[PDB]
Amino acid sequence: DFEEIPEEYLQ
Amino acid sequence: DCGLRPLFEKKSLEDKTERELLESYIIVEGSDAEIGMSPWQVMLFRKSPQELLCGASLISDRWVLTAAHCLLYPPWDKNFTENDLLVRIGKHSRTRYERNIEKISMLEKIYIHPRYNWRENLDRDIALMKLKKPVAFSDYIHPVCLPDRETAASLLQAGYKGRVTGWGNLKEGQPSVLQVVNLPIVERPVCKDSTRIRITDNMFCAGYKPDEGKRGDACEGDSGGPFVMKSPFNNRWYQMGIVSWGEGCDRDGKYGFYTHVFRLKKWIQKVIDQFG
Ligand SMILES: Cc1ncn(CC(=O)NC(C)(C)C)c1CNC(=O)Cn1c(C)ccc(NS(=O)(=O)Cc2ccccc2)c1=O
Repeated sequence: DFEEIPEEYLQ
Repeated sequence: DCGLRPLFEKKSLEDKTERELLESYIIVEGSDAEIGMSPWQVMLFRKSPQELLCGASLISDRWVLTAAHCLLYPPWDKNFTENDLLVRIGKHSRTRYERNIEKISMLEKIYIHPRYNWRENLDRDIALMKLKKPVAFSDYIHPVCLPDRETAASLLQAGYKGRVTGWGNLKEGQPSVLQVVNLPIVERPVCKDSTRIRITDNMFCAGYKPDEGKRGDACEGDSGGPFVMKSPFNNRWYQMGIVSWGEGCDRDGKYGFYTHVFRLKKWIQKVIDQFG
């Protein structure tokens, strides 16, 4: 149920 | 500046239950945290899938302390490396992306105590994480103090209460927001007599006796988080323990076990000064 987070951090 | 909370000590406002702690100085069954109550609380977040791994704590702008079992535990094929996780600081909500409030960091290096005993009783369950770049502190992000021999000596006494926080299970449903619970430190004999596990001096246990009435404990999800105490001498919060392990959660006759931070401080120091 976790909200999506800025893709910038995922990279 | 450690241990002085922007929204509390710095404004001279006491939180709703810190007095209970002070009065003893002679997460299951906890309550919702207040905003800014634990500005050192960190969330370890796995990228894929996106999930809560463990709790952790900010000890400076570049370092985070957690339980080594959060990253490495061969019995469950767990061996997370740098590029597998993210550190989320400044949070109140478990699942929401708190835009403009929280900060997300990537890790440069993970350091696990060379003598962490995963093969037996989780002895020396501690690990340090070096963030790629310093986070800036704010009202919701501030580091906790690590104890000195004197503070440890005077506060870590049976009967004295500490505080545990985390977004872990509420029963052995996960909470909407950060949970908190205040627990008394238990006599080593009593800790020893409650389990078949070999208890070392690098650990301490906490919780209420079955006859004491009150209850509460940490649980899955909570591992890696801090057990803190407020010094009646300088009014700062110090992290005395790291949520480690337990047999179930809130079971009567059982107690939670924590990594003894002071006992391992020389390793912490060694790693920090040798690696910035
Ligand atoms: C912080 C916290 N408070 C209570 N718990 C336990 C917990 O959440 N149990 C479930 C998930 C069943 C509710 C926790 C989590 N901590 C962990 O998992 C860590 N953990 C691990 C890695 C292994 C075994 C453990 N509990 S146990 O094998 O008995 C006894 C034990 C202890 C140490 C080594 C081997 C076996 C345990 O607690």
